[PDB]
Amino acid sequence: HMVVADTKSLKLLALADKVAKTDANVMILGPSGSGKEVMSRYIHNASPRKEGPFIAINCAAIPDNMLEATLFGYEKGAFTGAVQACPGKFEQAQGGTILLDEISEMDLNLQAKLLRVLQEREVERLGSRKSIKLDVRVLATSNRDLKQYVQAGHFREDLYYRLNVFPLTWPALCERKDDIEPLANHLIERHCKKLGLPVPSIAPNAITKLLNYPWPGNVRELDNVVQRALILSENGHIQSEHILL
Amino acid sequence: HMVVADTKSLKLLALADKVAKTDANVMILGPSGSGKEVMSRYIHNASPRKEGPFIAINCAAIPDNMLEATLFGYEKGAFTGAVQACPGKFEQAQGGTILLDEISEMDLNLQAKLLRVLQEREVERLGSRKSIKLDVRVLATSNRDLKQYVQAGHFREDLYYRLNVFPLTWPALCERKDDIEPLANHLIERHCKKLGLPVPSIAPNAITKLLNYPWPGNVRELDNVVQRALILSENGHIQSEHILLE
Amino acid sequence: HMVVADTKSLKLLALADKVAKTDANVMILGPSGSGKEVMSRYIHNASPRKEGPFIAINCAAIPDNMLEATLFGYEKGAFTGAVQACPGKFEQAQGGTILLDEISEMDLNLQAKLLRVLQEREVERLGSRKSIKLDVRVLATSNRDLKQYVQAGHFREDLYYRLNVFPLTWPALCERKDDIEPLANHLIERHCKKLGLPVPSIAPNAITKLLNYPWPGNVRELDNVVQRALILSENGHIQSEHILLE
Amino acid sequence: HMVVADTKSLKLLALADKVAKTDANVMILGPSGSGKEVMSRYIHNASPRKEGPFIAINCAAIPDNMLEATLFGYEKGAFTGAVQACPGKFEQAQGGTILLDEISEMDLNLQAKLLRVLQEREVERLGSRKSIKLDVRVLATSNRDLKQYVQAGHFREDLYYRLNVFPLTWPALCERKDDIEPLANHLIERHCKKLGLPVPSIAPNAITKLLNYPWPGNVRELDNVVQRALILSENGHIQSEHILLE
Amino acid sequence: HMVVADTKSLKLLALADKVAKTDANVMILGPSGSGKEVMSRYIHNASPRKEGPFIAINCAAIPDNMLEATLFGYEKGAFTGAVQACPGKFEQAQGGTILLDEISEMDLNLQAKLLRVLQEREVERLGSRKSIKLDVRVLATSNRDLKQYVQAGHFREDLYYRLNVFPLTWPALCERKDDIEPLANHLIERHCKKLGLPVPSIAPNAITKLLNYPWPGNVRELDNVVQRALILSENGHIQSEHILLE
Amino acid sequence: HMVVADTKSLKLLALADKVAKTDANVMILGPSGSGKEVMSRYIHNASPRKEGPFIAINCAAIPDNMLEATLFGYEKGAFTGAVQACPGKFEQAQGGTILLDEISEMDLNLQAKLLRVLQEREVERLGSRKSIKLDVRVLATSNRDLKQYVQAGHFREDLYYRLNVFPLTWPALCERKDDIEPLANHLIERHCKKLGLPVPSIAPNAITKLLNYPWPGNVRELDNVVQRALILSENGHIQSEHILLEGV
Amino acid sequence: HMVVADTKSLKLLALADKVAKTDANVMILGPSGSGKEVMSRYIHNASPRKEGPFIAINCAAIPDNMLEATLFGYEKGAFTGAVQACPGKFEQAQGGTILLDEISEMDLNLQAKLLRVLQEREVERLGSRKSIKLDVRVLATSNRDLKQYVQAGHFREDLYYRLNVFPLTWPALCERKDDIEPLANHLIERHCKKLGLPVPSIAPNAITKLLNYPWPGNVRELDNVVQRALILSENGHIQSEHILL
Ligand SMILES: Nc1ncnc2c1ncn2[C@@H]1O[C@H](COP(=O)(O)OP(=O)(O)NP(=O)(O)O)[C@@H](O)[C@H]1O
Ligand SMILES: Nc1ncnc2c1ncn2[C@@H]1O[C@H](COP(=O)(O)OP(=O)(O)NP(=O)(O)O)[C@@H](O)[C@H]1O
Ligand SMILES: Nc1ncnc2c1ncn2[C@@H]1O[C@H](COP(=O)(O)OP(=O)(O)NP(=O)(O)O)[C@@H](O)[C@H]1O
Ligand SMILES: Nc1ncnc2c1ncn2[C@@H]1O[C@H](COP(=O)(O)OP(=O)(O)NP(=O)(O)O)[C@@H](O)[C@H]1O
Ligand SMILES: Nc1ncnc2c1ncn2[C@@H]1O[C@H](COP(=O)(O)OP(=O)(O)NP(=O)(O)O)[C@@H](O)[C@H]1O
Ligand SMILES: Nc1ncnc2c1ncn2[C@@H]1O[C@H](COP(=O)(O)OP(=O)(O)NP(=O)(O)O)[C@@H](O)[C@H]1O
Ligand SMILES: Nc1ncnc2c1ncn2[C@@H]1O[C@H](COP(=O)(O)OP(=O)(O)NP(=O)(O)O)[C@@H](O)[C@H]1O
Ligand SMILES: [Mg+2]
Ligand SMILES: [Mg+2]
Ligand SMILES: [Mg+2]
Ligand SMILES: [Mg+2]
Ligand SMILES: [Mg+2]
Ligand SMILES: [Mg+2]
Ligand SMILES: [Mg+2]
Repeated sequence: HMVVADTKSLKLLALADKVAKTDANVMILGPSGSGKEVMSRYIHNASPRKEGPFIAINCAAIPDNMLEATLFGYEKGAFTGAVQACPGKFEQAQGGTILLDEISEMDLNLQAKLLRVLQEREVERLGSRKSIKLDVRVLATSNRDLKQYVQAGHFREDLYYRLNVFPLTWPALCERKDDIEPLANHLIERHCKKLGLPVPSIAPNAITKLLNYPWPGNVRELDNVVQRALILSENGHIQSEHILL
Repeated sequence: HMVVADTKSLKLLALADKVAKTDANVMILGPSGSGKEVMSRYIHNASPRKEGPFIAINCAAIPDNMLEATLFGYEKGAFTGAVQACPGKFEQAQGGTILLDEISEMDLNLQAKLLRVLQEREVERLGSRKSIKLDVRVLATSNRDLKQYVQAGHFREDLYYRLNVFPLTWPALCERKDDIEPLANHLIERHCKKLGLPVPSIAPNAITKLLNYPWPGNVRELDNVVQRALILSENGHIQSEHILLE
Repeated sequence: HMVVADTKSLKLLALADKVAKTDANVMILGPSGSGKEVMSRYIHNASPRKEGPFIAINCAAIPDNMLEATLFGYEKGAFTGAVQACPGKFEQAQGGTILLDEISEMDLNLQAKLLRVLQEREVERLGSRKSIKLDVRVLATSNRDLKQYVQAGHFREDLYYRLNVFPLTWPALCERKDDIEPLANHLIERHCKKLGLPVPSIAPNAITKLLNYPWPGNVRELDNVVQRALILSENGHIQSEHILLE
Repeated sequence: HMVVADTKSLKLLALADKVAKTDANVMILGPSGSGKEVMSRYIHNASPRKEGPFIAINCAAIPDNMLEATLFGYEKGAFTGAVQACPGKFEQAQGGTILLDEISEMDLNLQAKLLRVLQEREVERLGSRKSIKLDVRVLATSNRDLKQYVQAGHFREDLYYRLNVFPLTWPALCERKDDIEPLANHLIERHCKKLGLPVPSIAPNAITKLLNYPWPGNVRELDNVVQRALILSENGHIQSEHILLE
Repeated sequence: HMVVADTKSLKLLALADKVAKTDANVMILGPSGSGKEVMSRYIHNASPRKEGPFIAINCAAIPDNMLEATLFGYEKGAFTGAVQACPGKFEQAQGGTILLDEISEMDLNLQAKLLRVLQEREVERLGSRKSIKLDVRVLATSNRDLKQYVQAGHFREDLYYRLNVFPLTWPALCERKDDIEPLANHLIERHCKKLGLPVPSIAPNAITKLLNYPWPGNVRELDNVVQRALILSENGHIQSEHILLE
Repeated sequence: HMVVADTKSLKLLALADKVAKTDANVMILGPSGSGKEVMSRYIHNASPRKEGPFIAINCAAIPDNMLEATLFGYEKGAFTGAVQACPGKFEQAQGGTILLDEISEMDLNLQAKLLRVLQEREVERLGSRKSIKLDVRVLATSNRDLKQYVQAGHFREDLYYRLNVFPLTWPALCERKDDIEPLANHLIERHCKKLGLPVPSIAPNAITKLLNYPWPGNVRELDNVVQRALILSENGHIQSEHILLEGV
Repeated sequence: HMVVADTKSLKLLALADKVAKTDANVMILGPSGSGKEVMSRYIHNASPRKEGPFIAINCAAIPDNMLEATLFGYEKGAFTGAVQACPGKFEQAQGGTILLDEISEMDLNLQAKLLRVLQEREVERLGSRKSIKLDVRVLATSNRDLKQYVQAGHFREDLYYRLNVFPLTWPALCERKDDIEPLANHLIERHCKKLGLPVPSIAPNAITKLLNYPWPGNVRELDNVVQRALILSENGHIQSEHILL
């Protein structure tokens, strides 16, 4: 469930609803913790593939450099430690959507293979010469500017244009201030639902405190402040702290 | 299919037509996304070999450092990782055309080997002294200035001459604006036909917006702009953006 | 047992009691030797998991680069050296508390692995695809500015926010001086009980000497001074030394 | 066959004919595309050894660092990868001529080996102790200044003298312009004969265009311009291009 | 046997007597050859562990890496070369004292391991998951300055405080000139007993020569001078030479 | 055999005759192509060991750094590629003379082993433990100043004194012009006899041309010029080429 | 046989005589070609161990950096290439004297191993746990200022003192020019005896040449001149070449 109240955010929402009906690649941009991931999940559920699989892979969080292995999958003995066969992420997303979180940090080599997959609608596992027809909708996410990455030599131009037909950008939280109260309430309800507890309320004062803070860490940071506030138990007074904790 | 409308592109088309009749090596130049690939396909379809195989190998996209192994093919156990025999690209192009896409990414080592293939009209697979006679027409493309690439010592001179007997160059898309509107109509058409959507038209004011943009990314960028316009939806108007998305 | 006497430490204590009640990640900050480890054990014992296991891992003291192996455990064969299967730390801390001591020293590869565990509440050993459900409360300590570490690119930002919902910070000893005497007495006592020696007191002049020193090393340095003083012998007078009375 | 018309070339030719009659080492110099290769072939055919084998090895074109292996041959086992025995090029050249194309690319190690072969008129394969008696006339070419190479420490002086008893140098094409018209016709003829067609002719206007170009690529570049002209089609006219068009 | 005569040394000996009876870690400092080792042996004999083993391991004289191996011990096949099982130094020191000579030279890695042993009073061999309970008194010497080493990033702070509860420091020999005559006689004596010679005396004038020299190499240098004097020969008489001739 | 005509070379020759009679190590010095090699053979043939083997080894010409292995010999196993046993150059020179040509090129390590052999008069092959007794006279040449090379730390001092009891130095060819014409005729005759041709003479103006050149490559370069001359052809006139210039 | 004439050298000789009688470590210093190894043998023969073994090892002349292995000895398979057992130089010195020639070029690791052997009077071979009791008198030479190497960090201070209780230093040949005529004569005799030939005399003329030369390489250089002079056959007469000609 995605909270949208600010008029810039409704604009975003209506853009997203448009692409979500289609099978175009969606590039979801925005600063840290600004909600790129809930947007990607929103588009899947808004899309005609809603009932199909939703597979995510964070290319910025895959240790041991198993990014290529995770993506394409592999056969037993495709490399050191390949002790078994293993389907790629694309295989799991058949008939649904795949989310490439942070394609920016994918290496050039891997970008090449990914491009071919996008061009061919096919994929082979590492160690395999057998092709697999894909019916997969593609979403991607980036924290960097891909254009600048292309200009800087770290990203392929052709891969760029393919992934960026329809880019969606979250404004930073301080640019869409009307989202703050609705978001704050949501995060409170969220957390309290988890713990069987009834949701408390937030003092006007506390709300004001939340409104006049620029939120460098955006909605992630807000969520942090909200959870903190609940520990200083259930309400919302000046139980909000940002930078004097 | 290749659209041509601008009289610059017609002169180019005319040149391609001349050389396509022959068996000469064709080098196809031009900026990124200007149509080097679709040109090379036109030359094949125009040539006496149109019914033969068209094999493309993109040196600028061959991952895992496999350019050599892909080009020449390999026998089983020719290197660590070669679990099977695999014919090279020239073998596949037997009786038709091979396309060496972005040959400037080829290192001096492989350049030497290619030169020998072009000289002897023969190739051997890695791990084999079996000499395979070829009848393969050669096309190539480059995003780089091959001439200066030779002077910088990254490309062999003798190869450069074998490859540049008949160079064809695409103008950047903004140097040939009469191509823009028929290209947009073409891109829209093929996108819609692929998706199975009825194909709409572009409003005149939308056409104007497209003509007064320089297209840094050329036809590729135009394709991108046009697919974006379609999503914004069917019958383009001011659903064109390039720098002001917002 | 944790000695608290200065009003700063009392405010800190009351905050600890607040989070202990909950299952929230607690981050413990403060200079070297200021009590971060004992505060961790305090929170576990104040928590409803106090009857459960307390498991500690000093990420800054795991030699032979076994920090990953120690945390997650490993099947036999997982790496050259792994002669046996071995349970990870999260495993041992099932139903209780794990303490991540000096978590800032954990590299970015490991940090990502950890994030996964916090996000999923599941862990697999090195060399295994077997996911193990965790019911484990997390505490972490750092004597580095984790906010700065994120800015230096040495620390994942998302990991940071997950670990810093409720940061608790020990002031340096020199800015909670009402802690100094009770601590000195505490350290003396526990050292003497341990050694089976009678425990002596401290003379007022020695107390004044302790209060007027800045404790660069904090409570650890105080413990040092006390133990040295006891060697010089029983019933401390100015038998205190720091720099330079030696 | 070799086209000679300029008096500089004719002077070359007379010199070439003088050495051809002998068994002297011959060093063939001059810029790129100026005919060093076709001169070496001429000398061999003018020599008493013309019925004998003619063996070229281009040291600047042997991929994979197989230069040592190619020249001396090898036995199975000799080096990792050598799956079989292989005769060297000197062996093949028995009773005739060998052409060491671009000797300046040989490393000092190989140079020491070449020197011993020249001194002793025998050779061993890599991996073998059997010396094979040689009766082979040596020709060589360089694109680089070898006397300079010696002074820069990159070429052995003793080898330099053995190989340079009689150096022959091609003038650049621009400084023997009487060659250009006959070469161009020879090249048109060459291309046409290879394709069954009759030779076209060159309009006086086209000749003049050819004559007032400096040919930085020498005869190789001229060949290029000739073939391009033939694709542009069969009666040289304004079908000649150099650096403004194609 | 340790000779003490200067009031500074006597102060030092009294402090030594105070720590000897305790189990406290002792750190012994001082310039080179100033008697750090003999103080170690003195503290042991003065301790209630006197009849216990006295084990030394100088980390500044251990050939190869090893050190970790010789300190902790190893099982067979614990690393390339470990051909037999070997007891560690700590193991050997059971019930007595271990002397970690020049601890400054341990790398951070091994420091962490050492730190674990001190905290836990347990050691494992390289290769074993089996920990051995220790009852070992610890001594250390260093040539470097440890606090500066800690500030340099080369020595762990926690290990430092643990090892440095009671640092004992030898003044340079020139700062305690009353030790010189009895040391001179003691060294002669011990040298002559060992060689089975009568022990000579030192003439008053030779004593003056010894007192008015700075002793850059302290007692070691003195031993050197005194052995030299004896070669020059018996009852010493301005048979004393220092650095600067004969 | 050796051509000597100039006053300086006759004196050098006389010095050679004195050592040749002895067993002393001889160091032969001089610029590139000035005849150090032919001087070696001269000393061997003038020595009482003339009937014995003359084994040479050019340390500046042995490919694949198999210098040490070639010197001392090796047993099957000593290193990889040592699929057989092989006698040393010292072993082959038993009863005769060994020539260490371009000895300035041995790495310091090889110098050490070389010193031991000269010290003890014994040699062991690589991978062996048996010392082989030696009766071998030693000759050495260098392009470098070994004195200089010692001060640069590239050449052992003790080895230097052992090899330089009696150094003989060829002056450059331009410093001994009376050698030029006898050499040129000797080089022609040698070349023509080998190829089975009549041997031509050199016209006086060709001699003159040859004398007024500084010969930076010395006798090697002379040999070169003279072989070029015979190709341009018979009875040498000014078919003499030197630099650029560039005739026929 | 040593041959000493200059009064500087007779002082040297008297000091030598004094250490020889003892078992003290002797450090022999002096410029290259001074006679350090001549003196080391003189010390052995003057000592009570004169009937025992005299084992020399040149640390600056051990190829294939086999110095450690040569010193301590080794068992089969102690290190690749060690196809057999081999006693150290200390072992074969048992009951006599070892000479460590050029001990400055021993590395720090080996120095530590050397210190241990001198402290414990024991050695064990490479690849062996068994320690061999030693009764070996130690001599050593150095071309370098060891004190300075200690200051430069290349030589252990503790080893330096153990080895330098009694340094003997040769003056350069030019500082003790009375040695020059007797040494020259001794060397002519030497060389003539090895060849089985009558020894000739040197013209005073020639001797004067010998005394007015600074002998940069000392007695070894003088040797070269004398041998050279004799090739310019037998009767030194200004068959003397140095750096005049
Ligand atoms: N519009 C929204 N409605 C509801 N929850 C939201 C919204 N935006 C953000 N959140 C929540 O706030 C946090 C934002 O994190 P996230 O969706 O991961 O943003 P992000 O841009 O992907 N961060 P990252 O990729 O690490 O730079 C998550 O806990 C979301 O559940
Ligand atoms: N004249 C044309 N007619 C039709 N489609 C065209 C034309 N020119 C370019 N395109 C399309 O534009 C896109 C760009 O790819 P391509 O045309 O082959 O350019 P390119 O020069 O090879 N790009 P690159 O090699 O990556 O620098 C493709 O989708 C082509 O189909
Ligand atoms: N409030 C306290 N009550 C009792 N003991 C304390 C207290 N504070 C510190 N100590 C003791 O003094 C020493 C301080 O150590 P510790 O708790 O490890 O601090 P730390 O912050 O974790 N040091 P570090 O190693 O830099 O991470 C230990 O012996 C503690 O047991
Ligand atoms: N005199 C000539 N007569 C006929 N063809 C010639 C002549 N000179 C050059 N050519 C042709 O020009 C081209 C280049 O000649 P080539 O013998 O390769 O010169 P090159 O100096 O060896 N080139 P390179 O080795 O790369 O520096 C070939 O096609 C030759 O056939
Ligand atoms: N007080 C003392 N009484 C008797 N002998 C002493 C005394 N001090 C030093 N020595 C002797 O002097 C020498 C050097 O002493 P030592 O204990 O080795 O000093 P050190 O400081 O530990 N050397 P180092 O660690 O290398 O700087 C040894 O021979 C000792 O036995
Ligand atoms: N005096 C001479 N008599 C006869 N032939 C000579 C004479 N001097 C030189 N030569 C010949 O001219 C050439 C000179 O070469 P060489 O004798 O090898 O001199 P080198 O000093 O050893 N050259 P290098 O080792 O390269 O510095 C050889 O071909 C010799 O045979
Ligand atoms: N006093 C001497 N009496 C007799 N022979 C001497 C004397 N001094 C030197 N020699 C001889 O002259 C040479 C000097 O060499 P040596 O005795 O090895 O001195 P060295 O200082 O050890 N040279 P090195 O080890 O290479 O630095 C040898 O040939 C000695 O035999
Ligand atoms: Mg993300
Ligand atoms: Mg391309
Ligand atoms: Mg800690
Ligand atoms: Mg060539
Ligand atoms: Mg010590
Ligand atoms: Mg030579
Ligand atoms: Mg020596």
